[PDB]
Amino acid sequence: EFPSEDVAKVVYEAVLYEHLSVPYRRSEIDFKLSALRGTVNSYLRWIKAAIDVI
Amino acid sequence: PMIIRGIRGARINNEIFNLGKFQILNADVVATKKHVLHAINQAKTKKPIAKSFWMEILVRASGQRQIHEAIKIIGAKDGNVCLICEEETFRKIYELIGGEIDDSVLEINEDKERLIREIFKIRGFGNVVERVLEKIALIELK
Amino acid sequence: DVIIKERVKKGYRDERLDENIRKSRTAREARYLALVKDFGIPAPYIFDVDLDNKRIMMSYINGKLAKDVIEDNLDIAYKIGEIVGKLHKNDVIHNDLTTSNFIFDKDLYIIDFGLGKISNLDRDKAVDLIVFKKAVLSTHHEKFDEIWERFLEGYKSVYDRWEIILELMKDVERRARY
Amino acid sequence: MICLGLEGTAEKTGVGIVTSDGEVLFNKTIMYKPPREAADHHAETFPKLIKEAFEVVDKNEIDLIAFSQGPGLGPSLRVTATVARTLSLTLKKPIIGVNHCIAHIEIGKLTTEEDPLTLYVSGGNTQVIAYVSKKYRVFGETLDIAVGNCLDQFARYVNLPHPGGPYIEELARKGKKLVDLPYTVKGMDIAFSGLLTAAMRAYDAGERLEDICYSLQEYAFSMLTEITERALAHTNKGEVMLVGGVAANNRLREMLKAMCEGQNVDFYVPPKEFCGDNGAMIAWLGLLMHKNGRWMSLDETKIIPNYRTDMVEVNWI
Repeated sequence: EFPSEDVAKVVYEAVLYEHLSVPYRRSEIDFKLSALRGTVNSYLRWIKAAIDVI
Repeated sequence: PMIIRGIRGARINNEIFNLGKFQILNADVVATKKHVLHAINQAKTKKPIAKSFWMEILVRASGQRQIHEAIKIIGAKDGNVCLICEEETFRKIYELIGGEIDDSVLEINEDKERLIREIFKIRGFGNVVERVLEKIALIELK
Repeated sequence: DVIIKERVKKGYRDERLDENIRKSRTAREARYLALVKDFGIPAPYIFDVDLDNKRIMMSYINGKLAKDVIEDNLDIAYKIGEIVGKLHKNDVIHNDLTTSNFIFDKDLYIIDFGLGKISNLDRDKAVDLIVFKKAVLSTHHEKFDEIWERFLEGYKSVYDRWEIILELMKDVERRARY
Repeated sequence: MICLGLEGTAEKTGVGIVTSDGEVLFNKTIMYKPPREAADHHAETFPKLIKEAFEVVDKNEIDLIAFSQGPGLGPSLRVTATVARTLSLTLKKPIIGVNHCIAHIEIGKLTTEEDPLTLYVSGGNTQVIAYVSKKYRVFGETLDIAVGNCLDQFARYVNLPHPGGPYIEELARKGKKLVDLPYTVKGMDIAFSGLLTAAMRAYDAGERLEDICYSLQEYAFSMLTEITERALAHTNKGEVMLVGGVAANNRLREMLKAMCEGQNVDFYVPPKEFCGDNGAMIAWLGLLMHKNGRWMSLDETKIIPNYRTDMVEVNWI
């Protein structure tokens, strides 16, 4: 969940671009509006960085 | 200028060493006057490998560190010989050892070339005389 | 004719190691420029050597350098391939191959061998192949593909195990950042 | 018209603000202190640095955003690229990707003196670079390890604090006896892995630490100097330029100066802040390309972890 919808939309528009620059994914991942743990942590880091840039 | 001569059918005699300032080589094994000139240049300039410069010439011509082996490879034998010395001494050695003076005994023929290649283990592509010069020059190594 | 080559004492470097490296390189160059002719490779003759003065006097060859005419006459690429595959087959690992270490007047001689080394390591041979590839790419990138192809054709002609090391070459070429 | 540039190709997160006149409206960096990744440091630091940048100059003032596309690590380039994209979108201002090594060369050229054959030596990247035939090519480079990387690894083994550049320099300042280690120079290339291994063996032999450090620095800087000489002869460059972090060493600086004086050429090193990985270089390079019409889009701002200096297009020259 997010505090609102606009912030989620901006975060998605900022991170999904980085997501689509890596074709080979370890496993299916839902991204919309042991390797798996680390990979998900990586996307969480991306989303964080993106939101705190603002 | 040092005197180098090639004598055919020279009567080798031991007591020459007793008289004693000269060096005797196998005219067949030694390539040509270039071999002798390279030996003298290396003996004079580069660090001598032997106590006596005169037989240091022989060691230089042999092309390997060991001496007695230089003697058996290039040391003179009965008949043809190559004498390296400094005029009157040359005449005395000619009179004593004997033989016939022949500069051609130092040149290279097919048989001489095959002798040189077998003796020096020259297994490669290149002129024989240049290869022996190079082999002697490479003595400074290892 | 004959020419004299000297390893001058570059001031910018330490005098001790400077002299040490000059002596070592002169000795290696002499030894390998001599040993190269054991394999039929044309090369200058080592008329005289001086380790103390670091002066080596060798036969002078009147021919254009490989880098000067290799592109114009691609056959020199094949000749370089031949006289490098001869080295690799004989395990004389030239560590600093370039298109300037060779002269072409009537036959392709190998002039310099300062950094050469004897080793039976195919990995080293692949590394030196990459070294020559980088050198030729930098000098004549416009003809890297054709020159490399002809050089490898010569390599195949003279050397048989080429493919193995060539495979190794690819692996060494894959030494980058993920 | 001014630009804000981000450097994140390595452990250094650098934020700079640079004008078109050539001045530097602001500059600052943070060197990641290894105990996370350089990418995490970039993510956690770019916010603070960018806030400081707005503090110095109003955020509405910066007309361009530039980021170090590469070469460099993967995650670090990812973080810098995403941060730059977020900045550009939030400000609705153009975003541009710059070549980090070319940024080093260009900041050095701007902050000192023209077309300097540039020995870029750093803790993860060593190579000689030069702008020839309309492109910046590598005219020599390591094969296994980088000179700064080799020195740093030697430092960790000998427990020298990170970084070991200025530390190895000071330990070599009092060295006289030279240990024997391989001097690998393949054409215009080097293999510092052999040197690092030989130094490891020599240290394992109980050699004096000062002597071994002096020997290693002499070896490495001598090969760098020799390939720089070869690349100068190849390119006839009018001046050497030592850049990257390892430019902090006065030993290397004096060897290069001696070489260049011997070759009747000049040797340059810019300020300490600019030598390392700074945001000012990224800003300057991005604005350099923007001044001549380097229009980049969102789709064109992917990371290039192996970005080669030959992969760049240059018009600013």
